[PDB]
Amino acid sequence: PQVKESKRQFIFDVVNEGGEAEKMELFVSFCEDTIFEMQIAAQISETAREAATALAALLWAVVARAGAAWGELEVQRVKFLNYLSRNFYTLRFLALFLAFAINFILLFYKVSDSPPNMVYYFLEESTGYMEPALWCLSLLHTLVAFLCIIGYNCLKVPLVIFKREKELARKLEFDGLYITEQPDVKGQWDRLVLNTPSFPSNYWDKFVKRKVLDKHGDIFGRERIAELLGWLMSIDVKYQIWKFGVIFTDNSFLYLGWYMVMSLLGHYNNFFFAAHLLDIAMGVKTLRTILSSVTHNGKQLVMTVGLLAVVVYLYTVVAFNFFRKFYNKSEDEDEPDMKCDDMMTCYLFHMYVGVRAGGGIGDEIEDPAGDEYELYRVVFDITFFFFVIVILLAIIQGLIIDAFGELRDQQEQVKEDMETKCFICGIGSDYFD
Amino acid sequence: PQVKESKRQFIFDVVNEGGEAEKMELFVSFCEDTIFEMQIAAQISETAREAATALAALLWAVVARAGAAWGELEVQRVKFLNYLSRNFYTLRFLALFLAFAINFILLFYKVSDSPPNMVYYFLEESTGYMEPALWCLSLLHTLVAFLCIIGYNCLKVPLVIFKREKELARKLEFDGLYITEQPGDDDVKGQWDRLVLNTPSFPSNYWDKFVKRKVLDKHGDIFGRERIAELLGMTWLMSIDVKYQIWKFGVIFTDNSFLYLGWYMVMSLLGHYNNFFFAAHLLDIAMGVKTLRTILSSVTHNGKQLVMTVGLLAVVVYLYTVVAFNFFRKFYNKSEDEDEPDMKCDDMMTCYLFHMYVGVRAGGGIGDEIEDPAGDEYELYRVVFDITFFFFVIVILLAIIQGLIIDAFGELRDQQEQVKEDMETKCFICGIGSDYF
Amino acid sequence: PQVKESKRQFIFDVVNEGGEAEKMELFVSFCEDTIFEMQIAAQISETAREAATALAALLWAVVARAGAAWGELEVQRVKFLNYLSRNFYTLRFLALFLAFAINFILLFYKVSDSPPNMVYYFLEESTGYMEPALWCLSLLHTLVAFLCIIGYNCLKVPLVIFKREKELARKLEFDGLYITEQPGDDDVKGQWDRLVLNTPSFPSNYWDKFVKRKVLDKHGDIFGRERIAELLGMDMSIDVKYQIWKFGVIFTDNSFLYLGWYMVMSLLGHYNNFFFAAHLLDIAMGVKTLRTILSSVTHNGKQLVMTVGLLAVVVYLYTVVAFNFFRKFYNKSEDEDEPDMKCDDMMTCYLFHMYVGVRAGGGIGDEIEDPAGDEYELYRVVFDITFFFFVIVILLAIIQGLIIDAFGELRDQQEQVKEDMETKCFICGIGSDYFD
Amino acid sequence: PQVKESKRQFIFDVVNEGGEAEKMELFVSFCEDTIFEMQIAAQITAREAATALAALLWAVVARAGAVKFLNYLSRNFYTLRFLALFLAFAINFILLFYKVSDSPPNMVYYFLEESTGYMEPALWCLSLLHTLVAFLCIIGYNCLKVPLVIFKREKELARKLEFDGLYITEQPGDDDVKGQWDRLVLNTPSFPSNYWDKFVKRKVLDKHGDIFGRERIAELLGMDLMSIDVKYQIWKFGVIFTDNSFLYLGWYMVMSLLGHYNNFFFAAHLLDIAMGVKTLRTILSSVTHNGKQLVMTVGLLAVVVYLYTVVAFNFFRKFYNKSEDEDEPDMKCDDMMTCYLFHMYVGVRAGGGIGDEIEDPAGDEYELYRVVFDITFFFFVIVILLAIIQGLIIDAFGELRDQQEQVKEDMETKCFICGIGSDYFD
Amino acid sequence: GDCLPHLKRCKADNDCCGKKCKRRGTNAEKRCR
Ligand SMILES: Nc1ncnc2c1ncn2[C@@H]1O[C@H](COP(=O)(O)OP(=O)(O)OP(=O)(O)O)[C@@H](O)[C@H]1O
Ligand SMILES: Nc1ncnc2c1ncn2[C@@H]1O[C@H](COP(=O)(O)OP(=O)(O)OP(=O)(O)O)[C@@H](O)[C@H]1O
Ligand SMILES: Nc1ncnc2c1ncn2[C@@H]1O[C@H](COP(=O)(O)OP(=O)(O)OP(=O)(O)O)[C@@H](O)[C@H]1O
Ligand SMILES: Nc1ncnc2c1ncn2[C@@H]1O[C@H](COP(=O)(O)OP(=O)(O)OP(=O)(O)O)[C@@H](O)[C@H]1O
Ligand SMILES: Cn1c(=O)c2c(ncn2C)n(C)c1=O
Ligand SMILES: Cn1c(=O)c2c(ncn2C)n(C)c1=O
Ligand SMILES: Cn1c(=O)c2c(ncn2C)n(C)c1=O
Repeated sequence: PQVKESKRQFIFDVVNEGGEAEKMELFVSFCEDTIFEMQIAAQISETAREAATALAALLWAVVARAGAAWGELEVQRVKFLNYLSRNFYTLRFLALFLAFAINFILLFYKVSDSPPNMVYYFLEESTGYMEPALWCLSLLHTLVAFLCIIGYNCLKVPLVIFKREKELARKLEFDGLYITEQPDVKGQWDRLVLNTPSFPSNYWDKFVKRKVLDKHGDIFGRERIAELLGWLMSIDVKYQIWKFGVIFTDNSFLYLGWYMVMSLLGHYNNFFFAAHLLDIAMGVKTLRTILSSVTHNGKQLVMTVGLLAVVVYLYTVVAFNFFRKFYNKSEDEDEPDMKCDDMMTCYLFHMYVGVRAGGGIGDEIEDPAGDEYELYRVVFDITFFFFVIVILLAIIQGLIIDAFGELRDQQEQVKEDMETKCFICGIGSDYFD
Repeated sequence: PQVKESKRQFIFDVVNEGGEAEKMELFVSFCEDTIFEMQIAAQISETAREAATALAALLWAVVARAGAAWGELEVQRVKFLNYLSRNFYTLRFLALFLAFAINFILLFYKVSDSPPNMVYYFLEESTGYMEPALWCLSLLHTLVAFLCIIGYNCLKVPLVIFKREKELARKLEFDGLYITEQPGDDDVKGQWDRLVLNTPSFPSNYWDKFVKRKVLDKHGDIFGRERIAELLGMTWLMSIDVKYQIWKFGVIFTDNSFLYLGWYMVMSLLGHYNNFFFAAHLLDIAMGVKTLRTILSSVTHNGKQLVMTVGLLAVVVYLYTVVAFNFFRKFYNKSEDEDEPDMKCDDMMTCYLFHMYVGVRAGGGIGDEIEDPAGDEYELYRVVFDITFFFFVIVILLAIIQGLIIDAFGELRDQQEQVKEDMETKCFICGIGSDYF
Repeated sequence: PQVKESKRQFIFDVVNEGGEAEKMELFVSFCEDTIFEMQIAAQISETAREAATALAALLWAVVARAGAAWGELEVQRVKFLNYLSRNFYTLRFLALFLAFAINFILLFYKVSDSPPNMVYYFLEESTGYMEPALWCLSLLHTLVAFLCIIGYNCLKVPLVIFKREKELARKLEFDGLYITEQPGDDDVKGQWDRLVLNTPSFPSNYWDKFVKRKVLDKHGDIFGRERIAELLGMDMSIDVKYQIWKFGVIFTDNSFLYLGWYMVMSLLGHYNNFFFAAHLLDIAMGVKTLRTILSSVTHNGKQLVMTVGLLAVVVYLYTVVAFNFFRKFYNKSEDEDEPDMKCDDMMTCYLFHMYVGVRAGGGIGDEIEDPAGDEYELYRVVFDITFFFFVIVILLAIIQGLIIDAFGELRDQQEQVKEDMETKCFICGIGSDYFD
Repeated sequence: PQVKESKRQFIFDVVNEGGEAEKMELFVSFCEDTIFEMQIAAQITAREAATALAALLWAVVARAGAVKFLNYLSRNFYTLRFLALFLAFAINFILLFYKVSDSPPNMVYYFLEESTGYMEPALWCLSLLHTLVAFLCIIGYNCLKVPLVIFKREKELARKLEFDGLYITEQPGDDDVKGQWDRLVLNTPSFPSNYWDKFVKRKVLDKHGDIFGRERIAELLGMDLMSIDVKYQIWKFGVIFTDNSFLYLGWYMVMSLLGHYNNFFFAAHLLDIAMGVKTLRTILSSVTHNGKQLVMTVGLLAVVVYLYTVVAFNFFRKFYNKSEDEDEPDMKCDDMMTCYLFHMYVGVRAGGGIGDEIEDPAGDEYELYRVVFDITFFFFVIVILLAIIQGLIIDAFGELRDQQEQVKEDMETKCFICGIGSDYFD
Repeated sequence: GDCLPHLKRCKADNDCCGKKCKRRGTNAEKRCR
């Protein structure tokens, strides 16, 4: 279940970016997480139509085959919560199936002026079962999104809670970040928890307060440290708001909240459901790798795009000063279209049409053969093509492909390191056999 | 001839796989297969016309250079089989030549309404003996395909069935596969090998005929002797066992090479009806030579990742299609005439088709085909839409699919080079190379 | 700070090109240069508008976060100098900000015949706050560049002079480059440093003022002592030869030349306010990635030029064939009565082939009319196919690679230097294995 | 001064391809070829821009990759070739001012000069001097490098005859072209004209004179007892006309001679700059480095285009009407040959598939089928096959350039005549 | 010894830990990419 995924992920980072010096400490932290995961598991335990249809079926099959995995009232409610907790990866796969189904339904969308303003009508090939079905699967998608966010809150929130408890307690009783020093939004945010009556709700050390107080009881007085560390009756407001804030900080919780928000907004406009097809990227590893390859070299890519913009601005100013009479795109003589009569318009023309031309800006501009400045404009066009299309676009593309290939090679290297060497002992597999 | 190719294939397989512990077992297996090949070999032993012609001759020469290499009835029946099996590669060469000639003649077809609906007829400046040439060439191609299927039945089918019986006996004896467990799920070969045991002639070509006796003696105490005998089964028409025959046909049909040759033959027969199905026979040159086979296999080497990237491109275009359908719809007027305009994104299906078929193939983005936003609203939005679409498709996704196929081709060549170099610096028994001597 | 960046460049150079035999000598030289800068630092111590605005703000943010660079008169003059030299990098950053602001303002320019001949005037969105802003920004940038020139002259130029004197004296007393031998031609420095021997202020920056005596004692036996005395010139306070040598050595410096080019472009920006676009290129010199991209082209300059020459001769060989054999298909006009034959002279056909055919991307046959139902169809088809497969497939890819690979190799060299320093001690070749 | 280049070529060759087991033998052969190399030396507007790029290109080419009746002509042969290249560049530059017109000076080839009437006589004099310098170069080659190659051939023949005894016992004339050609020189009395050992016949007649009859070897090798060595003369002609460099120089001379018939024939001499510089030679040889694989890939592309052409011919015939006029149609796929020509010529170079030219299938039958047809055509041709063809040549050129760097690294890394690295040498 | 660093210059395929000595385009330099 989730413990295997956690183990594989831990190994992935601990070999990709984890040194041998702190590998044992990271392993100990992972075994500390694992025990809490087992406790949680024990707690929850007791024509275009035919071609499009074929293509969608093939795509869904290949995607699914590689990824996407009143006391009695209270007694019923806790069982309901446990039921949602037990099956979460199945609900996340059902939501993905529903999104694909409703997107295939939306693929038959038509717009016409006359009613069935510009109205939108649904085309049915003599099958009236489809229009109510769209609303039905929309309702089920909203319901399963709610179930998924409830399950994530139930089974994954305590993991991040207890990890943050590890981090802050280890910082406190080793370094004393709040007594011997001061911090880093996490430090300012977790700070309110220190004065709470019950800090270690999810951790073993329920008597850590005395340990921290006695550790630095000589540098600071007892009263100096006591103030820092401190249903309706048991409503720990500071602890609960801290838990809500760290829940909000979680990236996967933000993803689930965005999914729920998009599902709710899809009722207002049915075309908002198209954003739910981006979950296939997270389902399969290679699509996630492709998506992350863009941000792997984000700073250098931004610098390269800035250089491209700067050089296009240089060509724009060069053309604006000299080569502007040849920018008449309109064929009609009575009504001209002066694209370089304004600096902003000419810059937009160079950025939008010059880059995508593929053969330089000179393709759109008029031929200078029968006019002066012929050699100057020929040199301008050739140099523009060579400097932009040959150089900068190729550099950006090569950076993207290099980042992608580097990510694949990192994954492969992690796999070979796992299969060629023991995790605990530094000896290789040759010694074993 | 055959033994050298088999040896080269063995080395390629072992070095490419990288297995070291099983190297000795693979060597012994090749040794016994080699003895089987020698025994069976001993058994069978005794104007546009001129330019097009020049180009076809050069292509045929280069393909040839690389990638080409009633008592009285009893003796005749085996003599025919021996002579046919002796020159199987010659038959394949003849088939390739026949297909090349047929395609060269087919390169001179025409259509016309009037007779010599639409009718297909052949024309030639003089050369009235080229249509009968094709008529004869089709018959010779069909005959040579039949000869090829017979030669493959004689050459490799005994080797394949002998190897299958070999691993079956090895699994029965060394592992005790059948008497202690069942293949169960998957294991198509294991499930298909069930009918073999009841056949008395289990080692029809395998050397030892006492394999059943060894299995019964070894596993006759833990498991019942009667059960083992029942599992093991303990006028030529009556003596022939049906189940072994069905196993033989199943193994023969399952073989990839026999399937390819049967497809070749069936295309040869189908060619007589349309006279244009012989074009599929030109793919034989791809399998003939290592280079084109590697080029073809590079496409399927990363098939799963290629499908992932294609699906990502499709869903990415789908979002752009939705955005265009909801917002940028007046710019998709392809018709120049105002009286009769057409909208590519009036419907979602045609909008997606236009975005996928035209936008990806454009090379400059979807913005080239659609009307430019010069003097209309949403100009900045349309510019951003076109720029982002063109970037995300051409620079990233199309580059990455091409990237995967080209990288597969490169690695398939790098692995071949590494195998060739390793065979020059390794002894294949001891881990020493040119350093020692 | 300055010492940290200097050590980064020194270690990068040593790991990249510096040999292991002279690595210790390079370390000693760097320490010699580093100590001299310590006292130097000691003495100075005490709608389209909205989208364009958003894009400019984002670009400025990313480029800034990527690593962008008479008694009373005497006491006041030095105090201004140290104040200026303390924040030279901030002055470079301010100059970059000024250039970016002017260039963004320059985007709001419209040209029309009518006054507000062709008149270049400013058209704003009902905000007249930009018309004097451009002028104030122009003079502010000019003043900033002037102060930057002065600060670079006062701060880093003395280090260059000290280094130059260091190698000059070292060669003079350890190799006899001037009296035992002659540097000869092909070396401008060999003749240029000849003017400094007779100057009494030779060790102005170097701490060894007795180099002349030592080199006189060393070579006093092999060569006549009078020869050494005449060669080194051993016998209000204004000299000419030393000042000329100093001027030559600063003009030789690349950074001073670049700053003077910046200053002269700033002056040229007053003749026309639209000339300030050249100041926008300072971003490339700031961030390492764009500097490496620029150096990629120069890395394979000879190969690039020679490959372009090969492309030119190939296009010439194709143009002569087009001119002699098939030139009736070179009509680019659609009107029968008005021809536009692009192949009637060798020069014009060559220009059409190179300027249009190379950039076509699909061969010269794309623009040329298709020879469907005419003679020479096979010849023309082979001509177009071979032209494409050579020019746009092989040669053009080679020219593109000669820059893309060069950039990639530079990046790989930088990462290799980083890894080598991270996994190997500088002083001793002991790896991280034993040292752990 | 000149033997240095031969030394560089020899050492680069032995490091690049020469094995370690034959390194000593290759050194011996190089030294034997080199001793007499010293004895040979002891016996010895648009006009202005066009001018600007022409001068720049000439400067770059010059900078990188440039008894007495034959005495001064032998040492200056290398400079003579540079002089010929300069003349070729000059005549090529003047060839750029041609024009065609119907008026008198039937299309005519005349000159357009900006008041420079001394251009045609200059071109005539330059052509005459170019053919003269080509004649001088072809004259000097037979006295400069031909003795070296014929001496090498005599060396290899002597080694074969002595150590192996191929001619007397093996006798492989039919198997190879050289074996047949070398049979004539054996009977010649002037076999060791260039070889130092003038008594190579007195050794093999007792090395193999016992098992085999001496009377046969004596007659086979010309042993007997003005000066016209006919058989040696024809052997010399064969080896000199079989030489690659001699053939190239003869081709250059014949092209110069043909340039008098038409000045445009002089454009072929611009390829000499390719062989002059190493990297241009690398670019030229990268195509032939993977020639077999390149031709096989081109053939696979051709058969793929043929399959697409026949598929279109059976089904998509009415979509290939290029002519816009309805009265007069241009049917490009009414014949298989024409459709194949259109697919190979236009489809490959289109860059976006065959469908960018042919008609839109919207509003007609076979719409999705043709959509798939063109999608597959684009993906299989432009995305895959053209990319692979380009990548093969790119990789060949990259590895060919890498080979020289590796040769230099092994030159500066390990002791060539000792086989040990520089780590111990330090 | 036989194994080589990641981006350190190599000579031929394998003969390093990366085992893949590819070159970037026309670049002569080869490293265990
Ligand atoms: N201490 C270790 N314990 C277990 N496996 C280890 C250890 N150190 C390294 N490994 C490696 O981890 C891998 C464990 O198996 P692997 O993850 O490849 O999948 P598996 O055997 O199919 O089963 P599972 O995924 O269920 O563990 C092996 O490659 C093994 O060599
Ligand atoms: N134990 C070994 N067994 C076989 N070959 C070995 C062994 N160790 C090294 N080799 C080398 O591996 C190569 C295999 O030789 P093989 O007979 O298969 O070559 P081939 O491809 O048929 O070519 P050729 O006939 O030109 O030598 C040879 O270069 C041989 O020296
Ligand atoms: N002899 C050496 N002296 C100093 N540093 C060395 C030496 N040998 C290797 N190094 C490495 O050089 C680096 C020292 O530089 P420094 O302490 O300035 O930081 P850095 O690693 O370059 O990174 P940053 O400056 O971004 O923190 C360390 O990575 C260290 O391992
Ligand atoms: N046997 C050898 N003789 C000479 N150099 C050798 C030998 N073996 C290896 N080398 C290497 O060759 C290089 C010497 O260069 P070489 O002998 O070609 O000189 P050169 O290029 O003619 O002279 P110069 O460099 O002075 O212009 C050194 O890197 C040396 O290590
Ligand atoms: C229950 N429990 C643990 O599971 C634990 C621990 N320290 C480490 N672990 C893993 N402590 C103190 C603890 O009480
Ligand atoms: C004064 N001084 C220095 O300042 C100095 C030096 N060596 C290096 N430095 C920096 N020596 C020898 C010296 O005398
Ligand atoms: C006379 N002579 C040579 O001239 C000669 C030679 N080896 C090479 N040469 C050139 N030997 C061995 C020799 O005796």
